[PDB]
Amino acid sequence: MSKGEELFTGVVPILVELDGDVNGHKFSVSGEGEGDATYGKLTLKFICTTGKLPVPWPTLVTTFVQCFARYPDHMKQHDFFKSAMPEGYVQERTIFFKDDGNYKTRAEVKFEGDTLVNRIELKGIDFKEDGNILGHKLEYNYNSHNVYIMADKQKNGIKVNFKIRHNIEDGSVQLADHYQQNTPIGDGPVLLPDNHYLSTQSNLSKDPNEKRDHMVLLEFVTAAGITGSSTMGQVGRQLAIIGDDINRRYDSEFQTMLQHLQPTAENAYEYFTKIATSLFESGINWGRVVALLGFGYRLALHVYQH
Amino acid sequence: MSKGEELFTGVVPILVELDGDVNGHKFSVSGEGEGDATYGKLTLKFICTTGKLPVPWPTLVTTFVQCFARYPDHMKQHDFFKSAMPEGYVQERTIFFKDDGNYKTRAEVKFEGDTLVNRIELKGIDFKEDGNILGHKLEYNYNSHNVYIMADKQKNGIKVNFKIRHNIEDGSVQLADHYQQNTPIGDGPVLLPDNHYLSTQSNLSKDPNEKRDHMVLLEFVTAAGITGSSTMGQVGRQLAIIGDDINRRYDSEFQTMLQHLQPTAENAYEYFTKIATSLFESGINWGRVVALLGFGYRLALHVYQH
Ligand SMILES: C[As](C)(=O)[O-]
Repeated sequence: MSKGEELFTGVVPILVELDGDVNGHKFSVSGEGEGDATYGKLTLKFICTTGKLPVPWPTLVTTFVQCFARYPDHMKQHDFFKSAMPEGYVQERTIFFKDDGNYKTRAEVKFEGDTLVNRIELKGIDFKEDGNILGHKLEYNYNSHNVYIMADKQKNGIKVNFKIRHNIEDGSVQLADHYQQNTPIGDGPVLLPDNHYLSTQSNLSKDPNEKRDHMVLLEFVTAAGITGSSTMGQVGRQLAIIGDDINRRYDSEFQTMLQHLQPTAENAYEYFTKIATSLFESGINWGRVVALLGFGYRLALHVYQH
Repeated sequence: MSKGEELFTGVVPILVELDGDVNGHKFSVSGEGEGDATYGKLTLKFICTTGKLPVPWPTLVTTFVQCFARYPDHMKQHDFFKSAMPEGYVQERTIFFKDDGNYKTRAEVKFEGDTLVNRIELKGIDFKEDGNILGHKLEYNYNSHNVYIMADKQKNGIKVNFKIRHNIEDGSVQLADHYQQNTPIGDGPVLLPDNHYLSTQSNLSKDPNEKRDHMVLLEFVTAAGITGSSTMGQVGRQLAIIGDDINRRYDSEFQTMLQHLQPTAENAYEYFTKIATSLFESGINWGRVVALLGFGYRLALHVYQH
């Protein structure tokens, strides 16, 4: 584990600032909320302080603080985001919108007193005015995605990528390919993770009281893709219980089958093939494949002996 | 072996009587010939003693003495038919002609002096008037079939079934599904067999000197299915019955194991290795190796497809 992990034991208040320029359109956004890393829960409201948002709100969702992800106990040595605190880290992204323009972003995430703050710059270029983005054709919703993470040892951080699918109004999808890197601000030791991912569920809503153009954003974030030793041990013990049952119930049967069949080494493969064929001609399912496997095994045991 | 087995060491003379009713048409048939169980050979001539046979001769072939089957030496303890002699046995059949009527038959087969006699009653119902049986559309020939035999421990006899394929003159086929049971008449000890079959070749011809409506029937009958390659069909059927149990009993558990384990393609082999290690730490036997293979198989399916 790390020391920064300790800053996230409770609910942490969050502030966000963003300056944006997409195809020459400028805009600013301010955000507030709270993060609860213990339960991988994130609550945010954003207001555009410069008028109407010039791009659809959903395209800013990935841009609008992965240090709040819930890491299971067996994966806590892979939480780079919290290990880099409180000094913080820099988050850089390039987002390619298929058949359209791209965003580039730079963001500083660090503590300021008790508050986690995220200052962001965004420059978008090459967007078609008829396109999904500037044409405002995206639906006000969000799908779940996996955020895949790798260590970037030469840069003392992590490399990240994922592919967002934005629902479009006619029923189609607009892809946004995210390439991301996160670099520590402090000179202290951070944690480099094994490959894993963040599983992310997001929800977009409105504040009925809010006069400005805005977005209410709720996110659930959980680390996964690494399975602990306890689960592997557990599956192993299940298989053993199952294997002992299979053995007690069927071993002598498979043995007498081979006794009657009297295979030699020269006819084993042939016998096996023909047997597999009349078994499977009434159908194939998982258990039948397993019976054929146990038969194959006993067949090999049988020819190997003698 | 048995004592009744010794009644068949040489050539045995055969008499057959049949009284029949199909859809109200009555008729009688008398038959004579010889059986030589030593070489699995059977030679019979039948005369309709009431005029023209109201049904095609091929449909009566199976009804017209399996104690003449050649049982190979390594299988003679599986010969229920001969173990029941001379006291004899009762053979009952229901024969379903697909898309047509059925035959019901009862037959007593026993020695009387030096002669093996077979007395039979046959009743057919629900036969279509223009159909293949009453329309006399079967060809005068016969295919080879296997007669599948299993013990019937509560009835102290055997259960038997098979499916005959009758060639029809227009080029189609008429299936005749046989269900059969054999019950000892005497109180002597009979042989109850393991599962096996009789391979039956038949030929139908005429006597050029016979003016009455008649059939000459030659049959070759040999038992197999106990040892060697002839066991392959049964082993497949066993595996299918077993595979289906394994599937009913464990398919869902293996699925919930893989879902919880969340293997990726990149960690699949490692997870598998670790799983194998905690399984085998309590021991190895055949059933445990089978369970591991079953897990491995479903695992390769899960990752290879995603
Ligand atoms: C499962 As199949 C099409 O080989 O009977």
